[PDB]
Amino acid sequence: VLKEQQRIKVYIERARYGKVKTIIEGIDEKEFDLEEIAKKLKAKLACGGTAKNGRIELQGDHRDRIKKLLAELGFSEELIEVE
Ligand SMILES: O=N[O-]
Repeated sequence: VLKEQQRIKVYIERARYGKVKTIIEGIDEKEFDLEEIAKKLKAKLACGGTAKNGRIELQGDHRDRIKKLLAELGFSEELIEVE
């Protein structure tokens, strides 16, 4: 059984003009290149976004697809909490 918390958190923050953004927090920024992971997810979703301050930010609400997309990048789906 899993011996850690649901350490990759995915949640929504407000953007302007009635839009929203998806935040992915908890990917180890020391070990992995969050800029690169952001670029990959941006390309898969054709959306804007950035990596900053230890988090990835994506334009729009991508909670519907984020577990599949992070699993395409090898992340364990049990570590991912979509909030
Ligand atoms: O972020 N302004 O909704």
